[PDB]
Amino acid sequence: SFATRTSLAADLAALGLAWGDAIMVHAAVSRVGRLLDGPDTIIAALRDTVGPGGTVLAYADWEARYEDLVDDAGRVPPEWREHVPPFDPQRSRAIRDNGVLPEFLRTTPGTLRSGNPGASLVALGAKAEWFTADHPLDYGYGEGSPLAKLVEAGGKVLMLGAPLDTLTLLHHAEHLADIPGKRIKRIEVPFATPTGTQWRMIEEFDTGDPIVAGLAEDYFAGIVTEFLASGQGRQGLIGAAPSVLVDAAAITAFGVTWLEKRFGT
Amino acid sequence: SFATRTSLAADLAALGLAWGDAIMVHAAVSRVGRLLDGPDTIIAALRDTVGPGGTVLAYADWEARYEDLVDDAGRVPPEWREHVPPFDPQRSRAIRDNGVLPEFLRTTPGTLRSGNPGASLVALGAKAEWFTADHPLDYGYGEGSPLAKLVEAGGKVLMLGAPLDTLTLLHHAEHLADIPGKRIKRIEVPFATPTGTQWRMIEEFDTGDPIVAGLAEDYFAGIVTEFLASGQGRQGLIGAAPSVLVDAAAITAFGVTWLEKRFGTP
Ligand SMILES: CC(C)(COP(=O)(O)OP(=O)(O)OC[C@H]1O[C@@H](n2cnc3c(N)ncnc32)[C@H](O)[C@@H]1OP(=O)(O)O)[C@@H](O)C(=O)NCCC(=O)NCCS
Ligand SMILES: CC(C)(COP(=O)(O)OP(=O)(O)OC[C@H]1O[C@@H](n2cnc3c(N)ncnc32)[C@H](O)[C@@H]1OP(=O)(O)O)[C@@H](O)C(=O)NCCC(=O)NCCS
Ligand SMILES: NC[C@@H]1O[C@H](O[C@H]2[C@@H](O)[C@H](O[C@@H]3[C@@H](O)[C@H](N)C[C@H](N)[C@H]3O[C@H]3O[C@H](CN)[C@@H](O)[C@H](O)[C@H]3N)O[C@@H]2CO)[C@H](N)[C@@H](O)[C@@H]1O
Ligand SMILES: NC[C@@H]1O[C@H](O[C@H]2[C@@H](O)[C@H](O[C@@H]3[C@@H](O)[C@H](N)C[C@H](N)[C@H]3O[C@H]3O[C@H](CN)[C@@H](O)[C@H](O)[C@H]3N)O[C@@H]2CO)[C@H](N)[C@@H](O)[C@@H]1O
Repeated sequence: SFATRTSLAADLAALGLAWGDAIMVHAAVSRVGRLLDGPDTIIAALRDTVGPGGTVLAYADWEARYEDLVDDAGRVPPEWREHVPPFDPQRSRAIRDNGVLPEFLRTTPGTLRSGNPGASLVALGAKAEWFTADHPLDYGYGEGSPLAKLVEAGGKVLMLGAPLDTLTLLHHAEHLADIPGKRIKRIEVPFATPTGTQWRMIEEFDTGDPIVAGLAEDYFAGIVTEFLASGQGRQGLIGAAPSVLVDAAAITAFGVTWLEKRFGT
Repeated sequence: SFATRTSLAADLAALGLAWGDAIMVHAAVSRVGRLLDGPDTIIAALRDTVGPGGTVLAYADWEARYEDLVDDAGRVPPEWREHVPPFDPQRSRAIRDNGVLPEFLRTTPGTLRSGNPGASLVALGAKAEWFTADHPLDYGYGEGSPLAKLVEAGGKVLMLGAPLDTLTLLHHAEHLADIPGKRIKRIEVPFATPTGTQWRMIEEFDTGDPIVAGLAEDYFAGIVTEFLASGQGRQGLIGAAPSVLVDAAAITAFGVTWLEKRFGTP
C-alpha cells in the first residue's frame, strides 16, 4: 500500500506529464496515500518523469504575518518596523497555506526562489534559474513574472488532489484580463539587504479575493471545471488523489476570455 | 500579541539562558503563542540570547517509513531494497514526530546535521561542526556522540513547552548506565552513495522503549520531575509555553544514578 517514486511517476506519465515539461504542481499530499518518502516522493517522481531538461515548480508565497499590523495605506507602524522579519529569498519560508510541498520543494538542495515575496515561485530543474530571475516587484503576477514564463515555456499545471481554486496561474489570467473594477493591493514589504532592512511599497492586483466584484471566492474552480468540460485538460489518479493536468498557455487564455466575456467589453 | 524574537529572547534570558551557551531545544511550538516569524522566531531568539559564541541544537532523527517493511531480523525485503530512499544528511528530512522546529532549524542556512540517521542532531552556531562531526553509526547515543559532546561542552537542554519525556539526552544516560538487561535495537539503514544505496546494519540500545523492562513509557518525565524536585534546573515561561531549562551534565549524571539505583548491582 506504499506509493513510491516509481509508481507515482507511472501515474504521472499516464496522466500526460511529458519528458522535458515545465510542471507546476498544487498538491494536497494527504489525499495521495501512504508515501514511502513522504512529500519528497512526489517531487522525486515529478523529476523522474520530466527528466533533467524539465523543471518542477510550486507557488511559494511568503509567511509574513506582519500584514495584520498595517494601516489602510499598507504602511507598517514605526513602532513595529524594526521587528518585522525581512524577506530573504533563500531563508524565508513558503506560506503555510500552500501546503507542505512548496516548502519541501523550496528546501530541496538546488531549488531556486524568485524575488517577489508574495508572488514568489520555487523552481528545480533545467530552467530554474530563468524561472526565478528578474521577478518584477510590482504586479508580480503579470508580464515579467514566472507565471508568464510558465506560459512562455509551454508548461503545464498539475492539481494533485488540491481544490481547483488554488491554481495560482489563474491570477496571471486575472492580471491580463481587460475588465473594469480590478481590485488593487498596496503593502509595504521589508527586504533583507547586506546593509540592513530596505522597505518598499508594493502595488499589485489583489489576489486575496476575486479580482472584481460579483465573483465567489473559489470561482477559479469553476473556470477549471469549464475548461475540462470543453474537452481540454486531462484527469486521472496520481496515487490515490484525483488529479487534473492542464496546459498553462491554454488555461490562461481560457481564463482571460472567461473574465472578458462576463465582465468588461 | 505577536511573540517576537526580542520578546522571546527576553523570556529566554529570564529563564537562565546565557551568552555563549550551547542550548539543545525540545519545543512544542503551538504552545508558544502567536509568533511574528512563525517557528523561526524561536530559532532567532535562541541565537540572539546565546550570541555568536553559542550554539543552538535540536534532535533531528530521520523520516524513514521503511521500518514497517523489515522482517524479524530488521532486514529489508529484497524486492524493496532499491526503492527505499537512502539517508542523505543534507537532504533527508527531520522526523515529523519531533515537531516543526528541528526541520526548520535543519533547513536554516548555516546548520549542520550529523551522520547517524536515527540519532542525528542539528547544530547552528560556533561549535556546529564539532557537535555534528564523526557521529558514530553504532551506539549513536553513547561515546563520541553529539549528546556526549553537549555534556562535554557544559551545554543545556531547553524544554520549550514540550513534554518532559521527549528529553533525548536521557537516552545518553540510558547508554551510560551500568545496569543489566539493556535492550538493543538492530535495523538496516540505507546510506546514499554516488553508486547507489549502501546498506549497513546499525546497532544501538533501543530508544523506542525504556532501555530495560519494567519501566513506564514516560519514565523520563519522572527523572526530570525528581531532578527539578532536588533543587536543580529552572522553570519559567517562554512566550506562552511553560518551559524547563536544565544543565546537560547535571541531568545526565542524575539520570545515570537514577537507573543505577533502581536496577543494577554494586
Ligand atoms: C491547503 C491544502 C494544502 C490542504 O491539503 P492537505 O493535503 O491537507 O495539506 P498538505 O498538502 O500539506 O499535505 C498534508 C500531508 O502531507 C504530509 N506531511 C505534512 N507535513 C509533513 C512532514 N513534516 N513530514 C512528513 N510528512 C508531512 C503528511 O502526510 C500530511 O498528511 P496528514 O496531515 O493527514 O498526516 C490543499 O487543500 C491545497 O489547497 N493545495 C494547493 C496549495 C497551493 O498551491 N495554493 C496556492 C495559493 S491558494
Ligand atoms: C509532538 C510535539 C511536537 C507536538 O507539539 P506541537 O506544538 O503541537 O507541534 P509543533 O512543535 O510541530 O508546532 C506546531 C506549531 O508550529 C507552527 N507551524 C507548524 N508548521 C508551520 C509552518 N509550515 N509554517 C509556519 N508555522 C508552522 C504552527 O504554529 C503550529 O501550530 P498548529 O499546528 O496548531 O497550527 C510536542 O509535544 C513535542 O513532543 N516536542 C518535542 C519533540 C522531540 O524533540 N522529541 C524527541 C524524542 S520524542
Ligand atoms: N478571502 C477574503 C479576503 O482574504 C484576504 O487574505 C487572504 C490572502 O492573505 C490570502 O490570499 C492568497 C494571496 O495572498 C495569494 N497571493 C494568492 C492565493 N491564491 C490567495 O489564497 C486565497 O485565495 C485562493 C483562491 N484563489 C484560496 O484557494 C486560498 O484558500 C486563499 N488563501 O488568503 C487570505 C484569505 O483567503 C484578506 N484578509 C482580505 O482581502 C479578505 O479577508
Ligand atoms: N513505545 C513502544 C514501542 O515503540 C517503538 O516505536 C517507537 C520508535 O520508533 C520511536 O521511538 C523514538 C526513537 O526512534 C528515537 N530514537 C528516540 C525517541 N525518544 C523515541 O520517541 C518515542 O519515545 C519518547 C520517549 N522517550 C516519546 O516521547 C515519543 O512519543 C516516542 N515517539 O516512536 C515509536 C513510539 O515510541 C516500536 N513501535 C515498538 O518497539 C513499541 O511499540
